[PDB]
Amino acid sequence: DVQLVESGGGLVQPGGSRKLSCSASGFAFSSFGMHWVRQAPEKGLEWVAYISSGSGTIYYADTVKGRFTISRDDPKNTLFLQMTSLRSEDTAMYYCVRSIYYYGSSPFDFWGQGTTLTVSSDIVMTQATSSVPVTPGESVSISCRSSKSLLHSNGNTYLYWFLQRPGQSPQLLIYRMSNLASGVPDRFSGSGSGTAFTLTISRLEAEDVGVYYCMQHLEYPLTFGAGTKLEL
Amino acid sequence: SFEESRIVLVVVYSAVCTLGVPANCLTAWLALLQVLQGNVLAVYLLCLALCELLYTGTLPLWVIYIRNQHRWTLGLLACKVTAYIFFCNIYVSILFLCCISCDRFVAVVYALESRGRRRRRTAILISACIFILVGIVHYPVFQTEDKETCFDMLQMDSRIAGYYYARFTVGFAIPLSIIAFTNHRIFRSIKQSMGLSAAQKAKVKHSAIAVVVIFLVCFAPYHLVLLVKAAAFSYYRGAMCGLEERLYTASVVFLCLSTVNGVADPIIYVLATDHSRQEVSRIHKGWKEWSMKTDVTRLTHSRDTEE
Amino acid sequence: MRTRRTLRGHLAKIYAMHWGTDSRLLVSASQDGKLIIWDSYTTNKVHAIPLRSSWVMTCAYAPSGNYVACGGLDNICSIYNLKTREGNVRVSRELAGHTGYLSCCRFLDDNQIVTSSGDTTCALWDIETGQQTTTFTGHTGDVMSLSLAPDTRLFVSGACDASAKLWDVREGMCRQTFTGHESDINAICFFPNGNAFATGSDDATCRLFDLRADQELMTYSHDNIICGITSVSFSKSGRLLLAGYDDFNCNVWDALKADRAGVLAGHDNRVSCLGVTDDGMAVATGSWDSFLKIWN
Amino acid sequence: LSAEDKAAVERSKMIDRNLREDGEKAAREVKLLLLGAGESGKSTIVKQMKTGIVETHFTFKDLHFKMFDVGAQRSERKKWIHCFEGVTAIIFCVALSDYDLVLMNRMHESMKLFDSICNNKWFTDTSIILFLNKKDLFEEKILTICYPEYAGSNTYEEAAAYIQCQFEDLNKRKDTKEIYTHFTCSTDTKNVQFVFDAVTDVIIKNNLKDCGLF
Amino acid sequence: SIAQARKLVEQLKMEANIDRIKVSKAAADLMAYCEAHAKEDPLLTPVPASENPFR
Ligand SMILES: CCCCCCCCCCCCCCCC(=O)NCC(=O)O
Repeated sequence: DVQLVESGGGLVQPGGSRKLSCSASGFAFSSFGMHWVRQAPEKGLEWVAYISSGSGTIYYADTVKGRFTISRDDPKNTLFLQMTSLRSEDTAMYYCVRSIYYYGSSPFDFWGQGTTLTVSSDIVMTQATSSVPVTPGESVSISCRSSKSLLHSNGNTYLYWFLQRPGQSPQLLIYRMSNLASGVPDRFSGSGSGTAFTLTISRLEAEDVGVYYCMQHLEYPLTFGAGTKLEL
Repeated sequence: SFEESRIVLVVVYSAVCTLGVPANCLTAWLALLQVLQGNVLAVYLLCLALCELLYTGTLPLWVIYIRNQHRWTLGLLACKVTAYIFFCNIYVSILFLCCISCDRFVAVVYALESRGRRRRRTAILISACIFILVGIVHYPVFQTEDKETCFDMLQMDSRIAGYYYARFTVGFAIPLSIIAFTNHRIFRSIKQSMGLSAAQKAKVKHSAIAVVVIFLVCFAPYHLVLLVKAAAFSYYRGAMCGLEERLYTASVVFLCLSTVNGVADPIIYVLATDHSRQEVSRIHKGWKEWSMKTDVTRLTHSRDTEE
Repeated sequence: MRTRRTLRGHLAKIYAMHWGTDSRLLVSASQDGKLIIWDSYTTNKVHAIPLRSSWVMTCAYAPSGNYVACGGLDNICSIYNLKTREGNVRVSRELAGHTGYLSCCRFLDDNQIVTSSGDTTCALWDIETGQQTTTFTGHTGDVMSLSLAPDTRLFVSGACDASAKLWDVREGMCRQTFTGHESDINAICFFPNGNAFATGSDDATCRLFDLRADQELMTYSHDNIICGITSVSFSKSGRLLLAGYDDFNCNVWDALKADRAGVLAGHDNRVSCLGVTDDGMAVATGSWDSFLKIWN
Repeated sequence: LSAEDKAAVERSKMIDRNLREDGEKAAREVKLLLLGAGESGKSTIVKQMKTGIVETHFTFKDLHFKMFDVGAQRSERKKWIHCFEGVTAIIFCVALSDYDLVLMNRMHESMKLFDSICNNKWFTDTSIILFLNKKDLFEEKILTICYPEYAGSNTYEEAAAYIQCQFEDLNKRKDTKEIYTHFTCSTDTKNVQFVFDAVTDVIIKNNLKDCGLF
Repeated sequence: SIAQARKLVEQLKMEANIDRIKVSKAAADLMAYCEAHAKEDPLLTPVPASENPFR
């Protein structure tokens, strides 16, 4: 179907620079929007950079301004991102992301394997508790608690929820509060109000284990919850 | 003598302008509606309208304000603006008819190349580049001192006369060669074609000799009077008042015929092209239809009422 | 009754539009050779489908929204998957079983696809096999348009017959014979009751029918209406009949009385297509002027 | 008004950029309409140029050509003839030696097709180019079978002059268009030279139609 | 073309089982359909600007 393989995630000298790129094949990257998402080695996904399909709009994060750069290549059909001045915070397991954008599109649907890089205001969203012991077959609930309401003036919120399996590539479960993703069972279903949001996990079994995440798209800042382990 | 000739001249300037103005306004409106369909000549007639009548229609306003006998109540800034408008209008009108004829030549012989280059974006880029080139050419006119008079400054100093000769060479003689070259190339590229008949050839030849000869016999003797007063003033810097009086009379009457040609450029355009006959006929029909001068239905109702 | 938004955004000769199931998206077909899925609110296109054959005269958006069908006079019917995993639009399978020109293709279902073609017949096609499960025949002339029921079980088609014939999709049987047209049927629409339908044609009259009655209920004719009808559509509540004409303008008649209810005089060029949203919220007009405009 | 809206704007602009480039690429191609009947020499014209309709694409000098062979449509012509309204030229091919064949001679009924296609309101100003076929055997055979009203010699040159003129004389409302009759020997080297000069004669008129002067 | 009329005319005799309703009751189906969907018809009952999304 689609292939996203990062190139050369290794050791970087502190404060240096190193070329990192996700090799791509098998999709219309020319018509697709791209993202990069970091993962600190213990806890926490958050967004890094976004390059548009037409390479016209470039948006970075608070620690991504200037010192990180982005670029692409359409005939070879891959994506580059250059990072300079790397430190302990800058070290993360970065994920190459593709994300198509229109009405009903499912952005952040696929990922790579990761960039293993080790050296040597903002909307606040937090999931309520980061560790829930469960049983394979009983229903549980987890809630990402934002700080401001997510409901746009047009009446439709934008809010995406994610499942990371234990030590492998994550998935997207439900996008914009009402729509389930492909390849995802109907037992997972999000819920909540326009300001408060909560998941309705029903009849879980032994592959739903791992950390769970929120994400929004009403404001460009994401800074979603740090995660929630769902332990057996 | 000089005062009565000038006042009767500005009176007939006002008369010529009153006979001229609705033609310029209607050609502006026709160009604006023709811009809706993508055409290089449409936007070129639009910017010809944008450089037409701005000084021409406002000239009788100052004429009926006062018959100017070199009286200067203003702070000279507005008159320098009017001099810039008129000189730049002459330069853009001449070089713009040159480049529309260049487009006609490149489209009648290099028909494969032209339709790629006949994008209206290329048209607006060329119009902007010609406008900024005319601005650079007109910059030393603003930088000239001895700004007592706006019409011409060849009387006192000969260095600014050399500046005027430089502007003459860069903006009159070269576009004359350009228009002659490209119009005669239109001539040969059409007389080497068989898909046109004699009526096509005759109509294009007559319209093209018409625009060339009106441009010649109006603007070219103005160039002649400019060069002859430059030469005479360079000789006799030191009957000087009488000779400059007669040169002033020649200059103002040559300005009258040049303004007649400038206001006649859309008139000659509409009396040359048959699409103008079709569009002016439907414009007349729409004017009557939305002005309600027929009133035939209300006449039917009226003869229904009285009986 | 006035234009709220105008979409435009094409190149040349827009032939057909079909409203999406979301009541926001619409598909625009053009003789250029490019198929565009539009969005009404943001006025920005969401998909561009290149065409192997430039000659198209009909388009189809599935009521599921997953698939889009486009055909042409090539005798080859193409159904495209919008939501591919790769993200491109790819034709699922070529469909060449007719001998004429594919005048109209619609979506009964994802698997069952109805196409009216110019081989004097209509056939029910499956994407999985590419063969005709049922073939509907009996029209003298070449079929140009069809109108599905909301149940998608009993549909009618019109040809160069001055007549319309219903069809039963399961057993491949003509259901009703509707006659009363004077000229060739340009377009036909179905009353979303599923019990009636009305049709207009080049004879400058729109005619109201009922499927079970098989009789003309009443005729919509006017003296100034000499130009022919090339598009018809209804309201979700009746009391209305959207109808595009050969006078370069649409018109609106009441479904019961047909007075001069709504005058729709926007397009400069001949209105090629006209459709009503599935919730009935808006009127969509399309024409060969490369213009798309929607009123309310 | 967020990342989703900004990204949607970029995709909706990138699509329009690719659309504009494809339209400018497509506009250079010359559209030609062939209306070849049975035994019109479709094989001959496609060789000399070298279920639905066939689209041939050929390049002459620096100008491409896309001719759309509408063959075996077996349908009413009026429902799809307006699809080719923007086509610059209409190519006609007629055999000349089949005047001894009545299925109502084929020559007479082929004139009616030309008569209908000339007087149509869609093609008010479209240049009409007609080509001929099997003229050599027409000389070999020939008059009384098809056109006894000529009432003259069986000389081929005068007979060909009679047939081509009366075929051209069928024009009644094409006074905007121009009938470009060419006597196709069916063995001549490049009869696209007739087409190239005729299509550039259209193009010379086409520019002079847009210069204002005609 | 004598055999061309066969499949044309066999189409007519398989159509003889025409189902029947009353044309006044057929027009009753028209009017009774109106008030069922009249609450969301934005042409005769146009939606106000809060419920109108076309602004
Ligand atoms: C324009 C070139 C022809 C020379 C003009 C001669 C006309 C005589 C006018 C005398 C009045 C002088 C008023 C000052 C403004 C002006 O135009 N001076 C020209 C001059 O001093 O000759």
